[PDB]
Amino acid sequence: MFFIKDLSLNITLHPSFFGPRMKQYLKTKLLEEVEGSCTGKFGYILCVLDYDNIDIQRGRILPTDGSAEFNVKYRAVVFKPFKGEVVDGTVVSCSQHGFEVQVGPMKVFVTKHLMPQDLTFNAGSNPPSYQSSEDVITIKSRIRVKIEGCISQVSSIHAIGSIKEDYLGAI
Amino acid sequence: NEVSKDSIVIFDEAHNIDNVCIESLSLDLTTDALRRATRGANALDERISEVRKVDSQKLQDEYEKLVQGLHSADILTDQEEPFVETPVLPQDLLTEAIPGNIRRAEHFVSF
Amino acid sequence: IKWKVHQVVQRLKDDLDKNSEPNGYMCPICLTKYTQLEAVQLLNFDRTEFLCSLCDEPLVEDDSGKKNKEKQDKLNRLMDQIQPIIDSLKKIDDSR
Amino acid sequence: RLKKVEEEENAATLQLGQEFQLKQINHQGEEEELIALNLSEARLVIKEALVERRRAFKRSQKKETREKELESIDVLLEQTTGGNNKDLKNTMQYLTNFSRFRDQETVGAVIQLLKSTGLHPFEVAQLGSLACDTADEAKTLIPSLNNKISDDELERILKELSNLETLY
Repeated sequence: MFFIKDLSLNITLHPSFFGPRMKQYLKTKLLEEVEGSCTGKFGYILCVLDYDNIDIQRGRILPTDGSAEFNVKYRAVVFKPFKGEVVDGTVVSCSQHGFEVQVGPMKVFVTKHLMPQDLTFNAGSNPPSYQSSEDVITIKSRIRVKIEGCISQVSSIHAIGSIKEDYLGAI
Repeated sequence: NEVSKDSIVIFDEAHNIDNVCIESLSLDLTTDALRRATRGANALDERISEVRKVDSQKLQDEYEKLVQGLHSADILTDQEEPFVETPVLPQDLLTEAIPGNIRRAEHFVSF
Repeated sequence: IKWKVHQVVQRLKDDLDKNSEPNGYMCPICLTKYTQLEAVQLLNFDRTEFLCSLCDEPLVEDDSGKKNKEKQDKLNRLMDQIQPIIDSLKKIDDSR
Repeated sequence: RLKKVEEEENAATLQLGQEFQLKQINHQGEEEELIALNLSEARLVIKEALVERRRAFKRSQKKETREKELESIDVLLEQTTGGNNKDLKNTMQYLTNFSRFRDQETVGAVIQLLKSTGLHPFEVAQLGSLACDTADEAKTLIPSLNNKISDDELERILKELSNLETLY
């Protein structure tokens, strides 16, 4: 789930951008290298908070290059993909051995073993629908999936899930 | 249960009966007993898992009987005896329903 | 004896637990196994199959799902065979 | 340093992770409690940040209706930022799809209630991000909540939250 915290960043600036008006220039750079980004420690980084009164105020020239290093402190919103509780995600694409649920930003997959064996899956569906009563995979496809575990790696986020529980898959 | 209230009661040579009174409500805990409790709880848990796998009807029947809040005298007959005998005096017993937090068999095992 | 039987029991129990998991994949060109998650990160753009990183080979699924019940039965019958040892161990623990 | 394994699951029996725990310290030295958020609260504050930064850029070159709002903040986003935020489009679609209150005032009243209750922050944020009106069914959904809260108190809060929030 989404989180708010003060966070620090680490940014180089090329010496060509040493013009008289660089503070808002750095603010712009902070925008398109914070918004729309993913990591492992903080997950998907959504958007920034506290646009005014931001904390840069000082920078060091790197020794071997005219790049100037800056340290940026900022409030923001990220996403923290947890494990072990229910989300009602949506499914866009599917595979032969399970559907791939897109609960917001990431794409969580459920293996054909992680679906319950008494789920009456029919392979002759477009997309292959693992439905028993109501959880037919559609364009909407609100499926209550529980994240198994969102396995953290280098900055490309992946998760696993299952529906082997009452009202899991069922809304 | 089967004694007349207005009988005649006599006691003889119970001048050290306070010790019996003390041990009536005193208890000790040892490490090996804790180990046996862990092993028994694991055995009961795996038995409950097996029973839930093969026939959950008896477990669901027990669970709904606890939802109605029946007790040992309510369910058990005379020819069957309670396993855990009533440790406390009957004047101080609880007679209301089992909470839902321990009502399920798995809930009570985890408890 | 107790340590060896405990190790055997834990080994085979974790074998059954691991064999209850999805089998995984491998690339037979490099003869290297691949997990289900490693298949997930190695998919094609078609979101259908999985291609190897080095050999660029379509991932073929591991064969252990039928082996799950076989390892379960081997565990069961091995416990049945080892059961007199378990009973003697119980009587030994009764003794000093 | 000792390679410091520290295996930990995230749940609602105060089973919280280290990396985002409760008591931090902010950079000026003041104590930084954890900020967990509701889905409708996030739905409000993304709009608040968007209108704030949009008016900030209005000063820069000078010197709740969801169907309009998602596409409007989208075109505001590709006014300056890039179009790569398809997942961020998915996120505010998720927010407007399942956030328990469309309007700001119900969320504000709920938070005004919770600032007096003093409940557990991540617990009540998970409850607020969830969109349900059935306490016992929620306890069956999450056995962590089933173990933590009494169903009577859960429903006595859930109904006085449920009458306020916009039902779906």
